[PDB]
Amino acid sequence: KVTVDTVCKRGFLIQMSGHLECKCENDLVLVNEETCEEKVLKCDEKTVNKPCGDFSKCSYACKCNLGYDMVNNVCIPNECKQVTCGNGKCILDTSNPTGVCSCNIGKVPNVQDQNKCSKDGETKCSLKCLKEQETCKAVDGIYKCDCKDGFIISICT
Amino acid sequence: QVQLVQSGAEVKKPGASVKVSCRASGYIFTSYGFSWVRQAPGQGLEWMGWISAYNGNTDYSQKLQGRVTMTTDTSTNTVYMELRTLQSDDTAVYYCARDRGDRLYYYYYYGMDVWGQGTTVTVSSASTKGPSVFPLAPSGTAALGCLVKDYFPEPVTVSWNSGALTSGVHTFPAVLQSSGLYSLSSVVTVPSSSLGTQTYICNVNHPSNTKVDKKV
Amino acid sequence: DVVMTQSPLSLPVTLGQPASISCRSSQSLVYSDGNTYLNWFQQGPGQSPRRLIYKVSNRDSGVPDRFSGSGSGTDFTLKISRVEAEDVGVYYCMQATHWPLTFGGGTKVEIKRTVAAPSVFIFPPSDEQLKSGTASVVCLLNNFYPREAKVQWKVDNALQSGNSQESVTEQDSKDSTYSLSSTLTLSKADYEKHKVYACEVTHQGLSSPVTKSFNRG
Repeated sequence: KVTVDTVCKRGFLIQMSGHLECKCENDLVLVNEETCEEKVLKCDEKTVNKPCGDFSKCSYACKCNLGYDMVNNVCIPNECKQVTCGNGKCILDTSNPTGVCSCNIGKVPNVQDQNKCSKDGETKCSLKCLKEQETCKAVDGIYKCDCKDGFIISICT
Repeated sequence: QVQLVQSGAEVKKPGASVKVSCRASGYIFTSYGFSWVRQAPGQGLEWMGWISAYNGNTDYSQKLQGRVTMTTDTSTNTVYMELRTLQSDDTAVYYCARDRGDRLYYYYYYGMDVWGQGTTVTVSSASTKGPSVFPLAPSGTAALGCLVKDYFPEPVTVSWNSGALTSGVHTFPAVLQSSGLYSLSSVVTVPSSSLGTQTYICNVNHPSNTKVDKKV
Repeated sequence: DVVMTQSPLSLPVTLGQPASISCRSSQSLVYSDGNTYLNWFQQGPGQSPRRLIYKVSNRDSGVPDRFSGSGSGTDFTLKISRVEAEDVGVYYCMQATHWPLTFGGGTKVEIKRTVAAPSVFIFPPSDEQLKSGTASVVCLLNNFYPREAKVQWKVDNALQSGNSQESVTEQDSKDSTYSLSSTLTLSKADYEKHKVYACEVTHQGLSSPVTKSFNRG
């Protein structure tokens, strides 16, 4: 369960309308919900069980983990197979023992539109930007930690 | 509503510069970026560059790297575009488009989703001049019309018999002559031997109002 | 840079019939995250482009069900289940996987109808224009199909080049035909030095080229 206290290994936290998740840095892929590692291009005996993509590891083939399915060459949760969210992403409902839509910042699920990301709504940023000279900033429909109004880039300065 | 409103049409002389604005509304301006796309007459779309309203990251096309300058105003929601050394082939319709804020990472937003109304930019050394209207006299269906030559800038509006004649009327798209002036033609088809008494006037309107009899 | 190639350049369609536009990329469009990023745009006549399809097969808000995108890697297809009248225009495919963004050459959707031979008429310059030192001869091709047509000016059996501009009307909403205008501009002295001025027309509706000519006097 990715929370505001989660430290993304080789990644950084981003926030949407209904959840938080780890975004991998550079060309790394998710091996779990909070750890990013480099992906192998081929699957053989030396690279068996090695990560070949997000929630997928290396008759050799790249297969999604349990609960995930290959949809458009991407592993998504099984309950999100037939879910389209538009201005957002399908996630598993942590409050339901079901695929629901988490929307880009600025949009919220519209109860008048089958909870699709078609309603204008604000989302309070919950990120704890630990690094100095940084704060929570909004960009491309998500919240992430970035330099303040007087800093940029190794470390913000 | 994420609407984009662009500035009016501009006319510049060769070698001069032009500034085009695009006022964003309906969303958080500083959370996204912009890309500018122009479209030559009768041609396709051409990517000119991209600028981030989030981090100020500008990026121009290598083919047009030395004459493009992009800025954003956070106070008043507007993205500006300055084009220097306006060549003759720069004459095109310029479009505004919302793109991503950071070019390095990709999230669940996909740019170029909203486009502005477009702005027309014409680069020519010509001055404002009214058109010359010459009849195209014919010689069981006959065709006639009028030639609208040497008028700058565009456009003109042509009706036949004050709009009472519309069937078979064809007003052609203007052409840019080698002299830098525009030229246009309007034709109409009438019964040949059955219309020897009807009067047909060009009825052209621009700073110029002109209707010319086009008999045989 | 990625080269985007659309086919066909012009697509004649019948109202109510399916249609498909092809778009091919010079490199694979699968991004580092596994996504493809192939957008489809629609540009009506005299209007701004609007994005119909985003990412792979996803439709933007307000796009009718008849539009659909498919394909993978370097080959993609935009299908229209039942073409409607407002679907005429130019369709572009654009990639965002590789920087910078590049658009396709475009695909012009037109209304398909039966072949019509053009009506060729020639108009010598007026006496009013000759009094100013310039002579413009107009050749008219009226109500024809398809849009493609070849026109050549001949002055005393000499082919003209670089002195003849052309323009074509949009597809008429009434008869779905096209019309072409060609303007040959020459100086007064050059116009007075010749006698016969002819206009040659080549088109599918004509089994042989049609020539319309006039004498200077």
